Amino acid sequence: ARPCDTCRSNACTVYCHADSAYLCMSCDAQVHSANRVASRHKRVRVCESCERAPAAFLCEADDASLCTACDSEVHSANPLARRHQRVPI
Ligand SMILES: [Zn+2]
Ligand SMILES: [Zn+2]
Ligand SMILES: [Zn+2]
Ligand SMILES: [Zn+2]
Repeated sequence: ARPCDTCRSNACTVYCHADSAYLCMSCDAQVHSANRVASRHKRVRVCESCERAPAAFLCEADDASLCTACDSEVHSANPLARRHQRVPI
């Protein structure tokens, strides 16, 4: 999986595109609270499946946010899984 890029000790939970880095939540809240410009970064969640990527879709049934690839892969497996209605972040 992926370690947090500010502190390499935790695992990343979020992705900031502007900073182009994947963070854990304490780093996330630290880094973008520092100033009013970091404050206006917009940050999306890392995939809860692969953990190495940013999430394109949310699923309520899977209660998860996943990459395009992993979103497609989770709901590829079953007609059952395919029927899940996913929505973008
Ligand atoms: Zn961290
Ligand atoms: Zn940022
Ligand atoms: Zn994924
Ligand atoms: Zn689903």
